[PDB]
Amino acid sequence: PETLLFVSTLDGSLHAVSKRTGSIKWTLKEDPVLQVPTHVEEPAFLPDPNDGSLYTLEGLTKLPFTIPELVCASPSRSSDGILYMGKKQDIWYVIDLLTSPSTSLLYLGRTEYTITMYDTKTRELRWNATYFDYAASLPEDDVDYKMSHFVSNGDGLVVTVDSESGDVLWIQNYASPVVAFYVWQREGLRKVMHINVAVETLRYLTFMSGEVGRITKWKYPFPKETEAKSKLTPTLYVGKYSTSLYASPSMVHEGVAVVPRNYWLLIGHHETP
Amino acid sequence: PETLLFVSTLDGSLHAVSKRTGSIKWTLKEDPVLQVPTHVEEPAFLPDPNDGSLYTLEGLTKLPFTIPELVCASPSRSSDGILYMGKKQDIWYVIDLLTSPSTSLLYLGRTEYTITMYDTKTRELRWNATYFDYAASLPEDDVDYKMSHFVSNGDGLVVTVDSESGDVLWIQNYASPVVAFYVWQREGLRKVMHINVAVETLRYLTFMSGEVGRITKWKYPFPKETEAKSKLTPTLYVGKYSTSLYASPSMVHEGVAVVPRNYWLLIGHHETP
Repeated sequence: PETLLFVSTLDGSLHAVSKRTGSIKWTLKEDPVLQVPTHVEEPAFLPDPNDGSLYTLEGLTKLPFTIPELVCASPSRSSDGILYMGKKQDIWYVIDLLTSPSTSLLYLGRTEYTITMYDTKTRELRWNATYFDYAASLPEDDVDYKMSHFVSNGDGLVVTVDSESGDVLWIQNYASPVVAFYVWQREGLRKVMHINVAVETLRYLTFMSGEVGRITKWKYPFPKETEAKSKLTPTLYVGKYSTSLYASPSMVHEGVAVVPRNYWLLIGHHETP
Repeated sequence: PETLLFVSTLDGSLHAVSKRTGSIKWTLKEDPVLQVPTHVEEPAFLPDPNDGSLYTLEGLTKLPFTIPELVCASPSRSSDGILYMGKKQDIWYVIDLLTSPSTSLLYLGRTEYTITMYDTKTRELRWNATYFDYAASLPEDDVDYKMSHFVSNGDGLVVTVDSESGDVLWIQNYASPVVAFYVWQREGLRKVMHINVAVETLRYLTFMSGEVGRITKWKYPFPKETEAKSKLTPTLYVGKYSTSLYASPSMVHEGVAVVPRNYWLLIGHHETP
């Protein structure tokens, strides 16, 4: 279990992946990360599955509070008539690493954050969302770890990469876009920081990495965390998932549009607020 | 509504009391403040309705975290196998001050904190409790306010008292022991700090206050917040409510025992940890 690596996706598919191989050992399919039906009626707030932040489209920008932070603080009342009301259930899961059942198993706990906004001025609720998240510790810059992660936004492509050199460990494709990584630490989950990159850009990198790997025939090269950050332009990616609009940070390469109900128009990359 | 005063009790009876009179204008009966059935099985943690703190009886002492703080932080896992799992629903209530119904009404919001502990070593849950609380702002030392409050622990007796002089404004009796006071501020609730005193002691004060009021025939005198604090000894009161044990701070006068399943023995006042 210390060898395995947990991977969380937008459709609620937690995959237990062997870090070295990059393939899936077993998977847990449960409730999906972001479910926002109020955006169907009026889209105003834009959640972020990576941690739980919220953005507002009045133009696109980031808010000071996450959905979890807004749920715990709630109930409250705004200057505007709208009042906030949250709910935060805690579910746990236990399944044998092989699968009074078998002992020394793995106990995983997650959350159901659920925020709701009702405008006092109006006669109807003005927003609503349901955000899940796995309970795990904070990321630290551990020297024991020798990997890093690049994940496409809007597509389930993962590129695992040696921490120091950047040489590709494994590129893999999961059904739904990945949102978070967790490795087993202190008999529990510890979140692993990753780097969101544009799917177009990420695919573009993966091909050239194979091209340089073929021509040189020495090592398939992939950039380090800092190199991409300096080289690639930042962008705020907007996406959709089953009639639910979300936002996230992202990196684009040259030749990609980035902005400074028509769902699709707002979808894509925007300039970092 | 700015004239009225909200009063919360252990049986979930929020009373809207006129501050000057001290009598009840209307009441809202809902779910009670503290419901702890796990203490029935094993009593370990002792909640406090005044704000939500927890005490442990291994001897009697206070914990660093409240039930709300423990609910929001949860889920988690302790060094001992036991894992924590919380739930925090947010309910609101609107009733006309007279009672698309009548406008300019009062919207009151409360919470259902619900914490649970299950020992991994054991095969059964080790604790469980459900604590309510009304959503309201913090108390400030406002000069506009000219009152203070003494409440008995384990009995529903309230002694309202002029802030400066200490002269009794009104002594009143409510069915269930009061837990919190809220006054309408900024079109919302603002918590009002009160002073918990032993019922025996409080009754003792109320009689002598009437005695000095009769003999002198000038003013029924009651002590100020500081005088009682200096004069009266502190004690940690333990009580019960429908097979649920709780604890709270309290003040005792001379001639009252204070300690340095037999439910009843632990009930009463103990030395401040």
